[PDB]
Amino acid sequence: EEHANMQLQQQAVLGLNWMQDSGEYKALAYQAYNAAKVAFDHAKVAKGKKKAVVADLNETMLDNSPYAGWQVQNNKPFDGKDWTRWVDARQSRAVPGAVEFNNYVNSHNGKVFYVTNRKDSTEKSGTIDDMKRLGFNGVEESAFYLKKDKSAKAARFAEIEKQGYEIVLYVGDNLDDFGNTVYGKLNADRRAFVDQNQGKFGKTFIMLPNANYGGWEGGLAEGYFKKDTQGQIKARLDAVQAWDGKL
Amino acid sequence: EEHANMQLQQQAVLGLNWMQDSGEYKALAYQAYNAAKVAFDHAKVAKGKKKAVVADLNETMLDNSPYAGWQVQNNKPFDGKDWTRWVDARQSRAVPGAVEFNNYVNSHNGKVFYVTNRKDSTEKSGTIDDMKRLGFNGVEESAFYLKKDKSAKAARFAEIEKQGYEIVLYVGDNLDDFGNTVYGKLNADRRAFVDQNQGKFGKTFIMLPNANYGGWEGGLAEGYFKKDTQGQIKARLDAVQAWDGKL
Ligand SMILES: Nc1ncnc2c1ncn2[C@@H]1O[C@H](CO)[C@@H](OP(=O)(O)O)[C@H]1O
Ligand SMILES: Nc1ncnc2c1ncn2[C@@H]1O[C@H](CO)[C@@H](OP(=O)(O)O)[C@H]1O
Ligand SMILES: [Mg+2]
Ligand SMILES: [Mg+2]
Repeated sequence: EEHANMQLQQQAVLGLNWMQDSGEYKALAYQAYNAAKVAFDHAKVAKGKKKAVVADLNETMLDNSPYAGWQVQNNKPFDGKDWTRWVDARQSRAVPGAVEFNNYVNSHNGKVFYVTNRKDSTEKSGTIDDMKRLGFNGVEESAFYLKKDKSAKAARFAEIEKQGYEIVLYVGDNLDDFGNTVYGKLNADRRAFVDQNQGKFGKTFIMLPNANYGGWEGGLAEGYFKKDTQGQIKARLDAVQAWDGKL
Repeated sequence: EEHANMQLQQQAVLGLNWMQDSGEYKALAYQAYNAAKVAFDHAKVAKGKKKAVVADLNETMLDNSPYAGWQVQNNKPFDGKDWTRWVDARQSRAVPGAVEFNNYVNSHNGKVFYVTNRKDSTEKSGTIDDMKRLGFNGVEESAFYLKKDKSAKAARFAEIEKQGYEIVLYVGDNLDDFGNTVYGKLNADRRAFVDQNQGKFGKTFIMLPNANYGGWEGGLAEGYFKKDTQGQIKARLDAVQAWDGKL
């Protein structure tokens, strides 16, 4: 149904306005990257280890909001085939503060590795071209751990550690950018993970804001991503906590 | 039109799900307050001055998401008269990390002052009752600078400084919580203010995320808050930046 597709995407409009237009979103990005620099500078690693920073790309270092905008304007729910075309369009922007932090790490005895679920086989060329144009240093192919078979990221973090690096901090907009412990889990377990790690945020886990999509969307209901459009609309509306209007 | 009221509030649903349900939102709250503690501990003030922290309430220290949820469920655009009833309902929650940071400041040679546009005359009693119940220390009436005549906050910051305090940091979800320089201005000027203060975020300006409302909403278009419901919907949709779908 086209009506359902329209309602689903209309539900993203206000958060998209916030991410695209507000100074507040920019301030949060700068806040995150300012905190990240402090954590990096403070970090000490084991003897023999090299300092690594792990960074997610989409909505962490790369700004894909125009794809979301296209979804809104065309009543288009997410489709990986449309996403691939977006990547190939080479119109990605940079999240504020990301290039500076990236380049600072790489010039101060660290290395940023990009652990990202952009696809290695079909989305790598556009990703690298955009990042070069955007001013990121260190974007040789060896810095990238793009998605091959698995969306969960922990195995790639381990690959990095096997190369002689100690990861001093992680940057992301999705809790699954910090490990696998709540990958595919509902929001109750994900909030619990955050509580169990309260002191790490702004130190070793650096958060960027993303009100448009993510593991929290799937976390709204068991089997959310398997539901049809109407089912997803209902899951979102059912998750809403509302005042009863009484005193 | 009821159809317009419904569309306007439907546009807030996804960002509301994110704020209410996601671990990511909690992580951002903890990140902000972890950073705030570091800044407070580092702060030095002029001889003779007492250390003050200025904090906004709504969506900074107090969580009002159930009011937004009620708006969604009842197709109700914002109305200060409904808001007053919400305050009186005494169902406010605390933003994660806020009580701990508040109480830490107040027990470590500082004072948090609440500079908030909850209304002094009609909304003070519910505000204080909720904050007491939520566990905030230092919520005597003298800590509060609630709205009387003016929504712009700088004059109240000055009142605090005249009492012998030096403000060491500001906490908020709205750029207008940091001063008056972009109060009532459009988002271009507000983003410019953020850029001009890039290094302060996460240090002396502490940001909390709010994808549901704020000065950025009014900032979407000249005279936004004066427009009717259809006009506001059009302003939001017109602000959207969209990929053209081409390569
Ligand atoms: N609406 C959306 N739904 C799922 N993924 C999206 C998305 N918008 C952007 N993405 C990105 O596509 C990859 C696979 O999930 C992820 O890459 P990252 O690991 O973040 O670099 C998404 O964020
Ligand atoms: N949807 C909304 N629109 C305007 N204000 C809202 C709002 N939801 C909550 N508020 C709050 O009402 C006061 C006046 O603007 C502000 O208080 P604070 O200065 O943030 O404590 C709003 O955030
Ligand atoms: Mg991401
Ligand atoms: Mg506020």
